[PDB]
Amino acid sequence: PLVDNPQIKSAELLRPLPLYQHAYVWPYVIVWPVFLRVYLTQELYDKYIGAQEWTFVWIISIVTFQTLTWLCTHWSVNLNALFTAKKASSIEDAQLIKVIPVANAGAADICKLVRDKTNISFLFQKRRFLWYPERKAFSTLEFDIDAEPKPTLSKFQLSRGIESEDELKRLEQHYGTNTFDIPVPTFTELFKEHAVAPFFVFQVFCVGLWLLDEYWYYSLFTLVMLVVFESTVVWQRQRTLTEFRSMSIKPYPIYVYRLGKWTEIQSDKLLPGDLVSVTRTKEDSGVACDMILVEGTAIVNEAMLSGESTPLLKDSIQLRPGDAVLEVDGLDKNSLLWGGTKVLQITHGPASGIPPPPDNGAMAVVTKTGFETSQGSLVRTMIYSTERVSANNTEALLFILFLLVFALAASWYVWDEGVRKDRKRSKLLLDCILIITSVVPPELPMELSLAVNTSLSALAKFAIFCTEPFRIPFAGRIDVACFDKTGTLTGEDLVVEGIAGLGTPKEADGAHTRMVSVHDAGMETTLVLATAHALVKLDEGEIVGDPMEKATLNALGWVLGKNDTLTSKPGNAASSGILGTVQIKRRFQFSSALKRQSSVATITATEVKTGRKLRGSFVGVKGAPETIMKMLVTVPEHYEETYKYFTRRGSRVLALAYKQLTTEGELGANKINDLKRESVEADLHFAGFLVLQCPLKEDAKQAVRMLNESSHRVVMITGDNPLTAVHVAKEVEIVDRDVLILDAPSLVWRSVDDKIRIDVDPTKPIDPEILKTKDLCVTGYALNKFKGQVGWKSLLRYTWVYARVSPKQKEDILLGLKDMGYYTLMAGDGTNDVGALKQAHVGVALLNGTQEDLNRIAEHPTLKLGDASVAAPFTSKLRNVMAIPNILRQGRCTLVATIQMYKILALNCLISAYSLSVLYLEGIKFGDGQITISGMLMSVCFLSISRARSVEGLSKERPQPNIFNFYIIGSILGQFAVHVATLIYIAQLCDQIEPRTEVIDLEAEFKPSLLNSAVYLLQLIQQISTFAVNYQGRPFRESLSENKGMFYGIVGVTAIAFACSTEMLPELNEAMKLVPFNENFKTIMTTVMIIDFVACYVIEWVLKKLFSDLRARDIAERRPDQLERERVRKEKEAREKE
Ligand code: ALF
Ligand SMILES: [Mg+2]
Repeated sequence: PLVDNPQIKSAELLRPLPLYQHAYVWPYVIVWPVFLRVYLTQELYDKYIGAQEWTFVWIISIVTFQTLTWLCTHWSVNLNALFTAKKASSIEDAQLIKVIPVANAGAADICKLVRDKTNISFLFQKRRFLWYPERKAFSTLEFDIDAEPKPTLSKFQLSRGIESEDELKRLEQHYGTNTFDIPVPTFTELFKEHAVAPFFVFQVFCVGLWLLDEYWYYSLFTLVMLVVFESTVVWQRQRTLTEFRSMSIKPYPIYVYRLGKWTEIQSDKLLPGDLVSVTRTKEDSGVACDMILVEGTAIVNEAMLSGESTPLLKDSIQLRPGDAVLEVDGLDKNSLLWGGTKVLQITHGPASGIPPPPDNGAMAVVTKTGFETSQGSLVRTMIYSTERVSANNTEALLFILFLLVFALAASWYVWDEGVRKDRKRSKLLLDCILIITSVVPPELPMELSLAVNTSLSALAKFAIFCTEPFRIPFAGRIDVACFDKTGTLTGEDLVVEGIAGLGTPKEADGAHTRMVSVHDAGMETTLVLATAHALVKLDEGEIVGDPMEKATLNALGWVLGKNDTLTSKPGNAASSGILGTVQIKRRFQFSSALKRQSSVATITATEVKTGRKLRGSFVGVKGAPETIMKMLVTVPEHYEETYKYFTRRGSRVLALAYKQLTTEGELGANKINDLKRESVEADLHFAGFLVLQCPLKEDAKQAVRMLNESSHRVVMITGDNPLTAVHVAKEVEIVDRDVLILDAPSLVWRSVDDKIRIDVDPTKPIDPEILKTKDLCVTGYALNKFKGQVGWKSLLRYTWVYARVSPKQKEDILLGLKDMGYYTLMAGDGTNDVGALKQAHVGVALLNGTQEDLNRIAEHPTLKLGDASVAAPFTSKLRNVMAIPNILRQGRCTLVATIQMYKILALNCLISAYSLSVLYLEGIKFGDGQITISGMLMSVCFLSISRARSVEGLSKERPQPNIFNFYIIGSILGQFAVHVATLIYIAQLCDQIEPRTEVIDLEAEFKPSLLNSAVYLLQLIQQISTFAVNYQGRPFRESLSENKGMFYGIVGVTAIAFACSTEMLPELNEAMKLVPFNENFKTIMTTVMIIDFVACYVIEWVLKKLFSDLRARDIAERRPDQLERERVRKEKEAREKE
């Protein structure tokens, strides 16, 4: 292909033509002189231009054709290439490129090439593509890291930055300036871009058509309404663009080594290959671009990229043997500072001989700049290359045709009846066109985006921010909700229960129930509690890190030190035992694949009670018990039973182990740095078990109960031990019945109390009674072993809890669940779930943050998107899990609102059309003032109706997602039939009361008549009835009578119409040009209107009670026992309210 990228479908090379060769110039300047010559001759006047008003018809038709031909260039892109572009033979003569992306992933566009100095490039979706003469294609930009041969570390270690000004200019020309290009446009630009949309042009054409019939006030009113609607849409788009623009980072001065000297340079002028001095970041800022730490040590907080506030330690590369060892990203993941992440602390703990920077910061080398960073790429995909709210426009554009069928039938009948009695052809054609064009509603494909924006504002009220608005309707039909255990359903403040297994009471199974406090513990246990930790101390005096480490340090009672050392040498009664000091030399970072911490330290520990002096090098390891057994030199005889007994209750336990390398003296940096992961983790002894209690969040039970009671199903995925996950699920009430674990001892079912054990084969199908009678909890090992067998599908339907799941297997499970057609929701916070939030339909990043911090800000609650993250589409700044149902409520509102709007709009249009038809069979037309008053009243009613609130809780019913179904179509057809029958009966009765004169003259300046007033009153009452009868707000919103804001407007307009019909105010009828009535006509009209309203309400209520409830899926179907328990508890809650 012409370009090499998976997000562009096809592209070709074009060249512009001059103005006279355009498709909207030459054929028309051929056609027009011919028509002029035909008009100017008298013998060739037989083509039916004899009447003076057919010249207007032909002129308007030809001008409309020219306008359509011109607008076809702006409506589409392929037609633009066909109308004003010509294909180019080779790249040497090309001047424009037409680029079409992969479908539903952006918008196709034309772009201009630039040729610089040889270099051919072009910008598409704010991304720069460059031509490669060897591959004969365009591609994305290239950097030093992404080269096919992996560069040696000596490229970065011995780098001295850019030493040539010409090289600096060349690098500036090749890449771009380090900034985010999100330029908000002015009001005129958006108005000009929104004035060539097809529906705005259609509305202007309809305005002109109405103006052609001397309807001045109505045309002015609808023009004003269209203008203010476009203005508010443009304002909303501008506000959204400003909110998106507020994500970028303000420039700040930095120190840069250029031309052999240190210079203070702004942040936006950074280039690849530069050598910068990174230091402590300021408030509301971050790192300028992607960096690699050549020398130094950093403590950073990658909040935006992951959503976790736990600090990480980034080390340099000055120690690696970079003379010949190539660069890899698997091993050097700890030496890359990603852009957009705040830096907490800088510490120093050169080969090139460069003098140190004056600010005493660390040294770094820039890798990528601009939009090409990971955060930049995410932002670019977020803003430009993303889905839209509707993105298909298929059901609405068929609904318009469905209405137009009835419109065409009515117009054809009107035309035939008018041509039977020999009316004037021009006026009859204009009336038929006016009937045809009065049916199409211009905002029917819309009104899903506006509801989405309103729901977005309502959600942002609750401190919940959304980045992709097209996922809001997806929240209206979610069938499966996935959750995480650690960090989401568990609190951040842990309590240290104690230490066991250091040495006694014994149960029947052999488990040891000995409970030993933290204060009285062993020498090695206390020492490994002190050393084996990843927590750090800030220079200001604050303590940050993993909360478990904070809890165990508070329980230990030791006091930190400035040079990353721990000591308790001064006499403290809290410790009462081991005292001395320890200095950590090397720290090994936790990863999801190893589940272990290993730390090396220089120790000097003394025990006052018994002596046993300890000095020298030492290594301590903590983590999962199974890995400790994998690296234990002496397996205890009471390990597994005690571990299982202590983890049965839900307490979280961690295995602690120790080893001594040298009995005296320090190890030595030469082999301290030469030590590997496999060499240091061998022949380890056993220290003990640190057992703790994890507290549930106080909103977990309520949120899970609300999600389960509605039309949803909740499953839990975690990377913890199986027994703890099962206990947490049982406390949360995800599972009710007895559960069975499925694990290796190969591929055996076990029980929680280990009373039954079942052997099964991976190939044979699962026993159905196991699926039916009992719940399932499938671990990650057997999930890996079930990759392709026949039991893979069923295991994805009947289980609810997963344990020991790798980050890739989470996205595999989510993809498998999405394969069946179920809509999924995922909530998570850590980096273990970042690979699965994007794969799910809707993802929430539960940023655990204090609400006191949110209230503490004062600038000098709605906030902005700067403090949010880009890990997940939805981000909340509050620790409450109850934020999860709120989203699942808000979308549930939006669809509902959209549904009601559709119905109302369709019915309104239909009624109006047929009303005109009844007027147009008699030769009389509606008045200007009457139609203006009707339009104003309808606009006031719409504005009063459009405001509403939401119900505090979820409901067992679900909204209809699409348009074409039994409910909407049946209700529309029934109400339209009732309205048409009432109108026909009223017209026949009025013809019976007063005979028709049958004198057809078009010189009627609106002489008042009985039929006109009768049809006007009937259509006004019918419009008010269809406004006040389709208020979809019983289960999901508030009722009509419970909110006075629209109720007062409804009753006021109804009272005005009834006062007009009752002839209680004779002046008001003369103010609208109405003929006075008599008693029997008034009574029969009132009864007809009442019957119409009653029948419409009855039909709508019956159809809503019948077909509105969307049935729950088979996965979310609940057993009668759960329903009975729910009913009992609901009646208990009803009784205990007072
Ligand atoms: F903290 Al987890 F799966 F255990 F995200
Ligand atoms: Mg987590």
